[PDB]
Amino acid sequence: EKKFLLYDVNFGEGFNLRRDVYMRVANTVRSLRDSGENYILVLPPWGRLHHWKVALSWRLFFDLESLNRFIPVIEFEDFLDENRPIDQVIYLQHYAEYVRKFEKRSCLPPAESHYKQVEEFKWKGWFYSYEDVYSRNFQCVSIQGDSGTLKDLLKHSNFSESTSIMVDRAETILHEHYGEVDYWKARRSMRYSNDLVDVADAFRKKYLDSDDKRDKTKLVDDWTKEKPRRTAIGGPYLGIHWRRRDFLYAQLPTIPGTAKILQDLCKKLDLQKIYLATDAPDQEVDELKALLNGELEVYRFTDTQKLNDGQIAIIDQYLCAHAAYFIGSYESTFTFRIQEDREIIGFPISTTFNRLCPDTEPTCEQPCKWKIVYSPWSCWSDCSVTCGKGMRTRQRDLEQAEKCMLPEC
Amino acid sequence: AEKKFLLYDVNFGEGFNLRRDVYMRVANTVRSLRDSGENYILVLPPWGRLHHWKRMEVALSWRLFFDLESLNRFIPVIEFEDFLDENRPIDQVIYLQHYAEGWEYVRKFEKRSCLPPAESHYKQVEEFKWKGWFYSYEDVYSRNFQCVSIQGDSGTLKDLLKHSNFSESTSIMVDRAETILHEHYGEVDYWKARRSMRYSNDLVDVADAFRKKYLDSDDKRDKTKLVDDWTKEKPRRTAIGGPYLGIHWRRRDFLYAKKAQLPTIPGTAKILQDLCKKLDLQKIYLATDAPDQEVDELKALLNGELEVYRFTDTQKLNDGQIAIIDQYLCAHAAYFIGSYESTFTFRIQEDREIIGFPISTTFNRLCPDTEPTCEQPCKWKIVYPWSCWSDCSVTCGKGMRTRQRMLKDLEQAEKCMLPEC
Ligand SMILES: *[C@@H]1O[C@H](CO)[C@@H](O)[C@H](O)[C@H]1NC(C)=O
Ligand SMILES: *[C@@H]1O[C@H](CO)[C@@H](O)[C@H](O)[C@H]1NC(C)=O
Repeated sequence: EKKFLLYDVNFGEGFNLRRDVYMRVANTVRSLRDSGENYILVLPPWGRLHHWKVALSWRLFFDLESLNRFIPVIEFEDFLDENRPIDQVIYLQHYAEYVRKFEKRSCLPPAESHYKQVEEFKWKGWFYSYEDVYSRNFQCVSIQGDSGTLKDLLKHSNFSESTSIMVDRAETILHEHYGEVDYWKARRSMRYSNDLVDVADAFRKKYLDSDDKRDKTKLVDDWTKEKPRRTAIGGPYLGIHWRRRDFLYAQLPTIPGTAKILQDLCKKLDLQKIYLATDAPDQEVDELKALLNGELEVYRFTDTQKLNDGQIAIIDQYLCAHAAYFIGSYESTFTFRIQEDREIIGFPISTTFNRLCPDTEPTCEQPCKWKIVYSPWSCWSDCSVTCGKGMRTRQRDLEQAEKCMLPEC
Repeated sequence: AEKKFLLYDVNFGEGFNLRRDVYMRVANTVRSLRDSGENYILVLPPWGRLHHWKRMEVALSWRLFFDLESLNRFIPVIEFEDFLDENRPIDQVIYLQHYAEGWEYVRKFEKRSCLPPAESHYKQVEEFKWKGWFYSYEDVYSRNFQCVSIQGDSGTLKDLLKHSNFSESTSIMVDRAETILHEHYGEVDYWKARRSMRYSNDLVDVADAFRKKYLDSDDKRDKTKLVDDWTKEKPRRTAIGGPYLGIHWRRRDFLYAKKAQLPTIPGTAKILQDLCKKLDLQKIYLATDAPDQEVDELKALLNGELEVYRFTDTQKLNDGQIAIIDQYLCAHAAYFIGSYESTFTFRIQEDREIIGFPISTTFNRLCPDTEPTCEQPCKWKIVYPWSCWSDCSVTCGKGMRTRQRMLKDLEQAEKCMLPEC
């Protein structure tokens, strides 16, 4: 009666969107188990951070014991040690576009490039790069819905003989109860690897004169014992996430524009240290440094010898999340994860939900304050996706949805 | 007339046989460049995975698939790995894209802001250091990167490459090469480029042993002897082929069309049986990736006097080599019938043109069960009123077809929109 949910996401998606998808799928498993079904979530191995650069365990990035407190999880390679083929692949796809529904349908592009039947009950696919993994069955399902809709799909009678089901294009589903208790439980469960935390904490204490005791950012080991608070101070530094490439292809500051913002914030807050999270090339960083007043110092984690890119991103995000004040980039999922981290640490909202303005719009739109939780319309949710076709939703009809169209993956 | 190197790449998610077509576009660019006095040599991009549903492995040499000496007779070529051994940097990447305006149709190009998804594919790390896929090689970088909107052909790309902005670059890589169309589609230089793409002799030997053992077929009795040097090929339509029917049987419709363009399994059985009776053939060479149960079903439906053959000695050959063997075996049939709009089929048709088969035996497409008088492919004959529309420039995403006419509007173009890649 053990059942396994596997999943994957559109190949062109980034690390931080995938982290969001985890929570969608975790909540599906939570619902499944609350309805009496003994489902285990199989964690999909991580791949390349940059598309211009395989099979990495979650334990490199996240603390599995924390994830396990919300739902039972295992690594893909632990799933493989049960020597059971995958019974079913369901490839989610969109309806051409407020109505929750699903149906098995003919495969839209590009599903038939991704899976190939070689025998009656043998379908090949990428399967995270693992040779010798196959599925007994494959189909496409059009779906418009959330974790609850996916629960319903998974309990369909067509799969009642399947103990292992893989849901591809999992980013197709939305959150149920966006910004509410179960959303935040799923997010709170995603504690970073202790090894990453130790690395980041050594950097905080050495370079940023920052530690949990003086910063008032002590967190209990067990995230389920977290209590609400707004008393975090953080370290004596300004955290900035500085995105230079515009993945929406107007919305980002120039290099001088950024220097001005940083200088104003540093004066207003009496800060002399800046922790800069960026992949900007060295000459643009040097330009930015040269434009800053001489008493401000910029820091970056760059002792990255063994660390892969996802680990560095998490370190960057953890360092930003422990700043006294954070300012991030427009519509960036990297930024959104930092905002969530600061919510969990228990920082005042004013220090958290801040976005860099472009040079022409000094009072630009600032991000919605999705606050941790333990009518007029709500804010629109963040997009379900960072490239291609997705949706936002609004709640208070008591629920609404709209397309968000992003550039091609 | 210092040595210059042209590298290129193609949209990920384009397939092997479309890439073979793009080669010819870029080979003709090099041929034009060299005809205009520019000492360019073409660097052959390593091959990736044949299937998008397979584990990417090490980047593969062209010599596994093609005879490099034959390619070299049209233009000078080198393997990427050999280009690397010269410790020559990559000076410039030009990432081709469409005009953001879109569009009558004019040949033109212009440096422009990068359309999606160029920013994901190349990343500046230092002033003169751009990272990118570079065929999966880690230490390879470019000194410069830009996007160029372009509408045109091999000639337009030649012009772009001779622009003064690049005159200090010895090594230029052109990405999204499938963005350019053929110049003079279906004419002499098109066919020279195609004729140059002789298959690896090791693949030819394997295929010929199969022909002789199973298909009662060899070049002497088939009248399909080709001269070793393709530049000495003369026009002839004297090929008769082996005593077998060649069929390329696609099951997945990569156009995801609303109405079926492929026959069913019973539909295919009927077609094969009818053709075998009409042509008095008892042997069928089947080229397909269909799963084994669909093939067994097809076999079971065929009259007991028909024998179906497939190359299945596969376990020291990669998938591209097998596909080439399949194509070569189909190309030596007395009669060939292929699948709608399939680039695999189109390459076979071109093979048969080179071997010198009557056009009737070549330009045949399998009809779906509901349209027994379905549209048949244009007979683009080898060359040594408006034309037909060219085949699409791509197999996924946005491309173009063109149509041409001579004298005594010379050319026109239209968008063709395919499923996403
Ligand atoms: C279940 O199978 C039936 C029979 O093919 C099909 O009509 C139906 O759509 C399938 N439903 C799902 C969700 O698989
Ligand atoms: C040549 O270089 C200049 C430098 O910005 C640019 O404006 C121009 O468009 C370039 N031309 C081409 C076709 O690369």
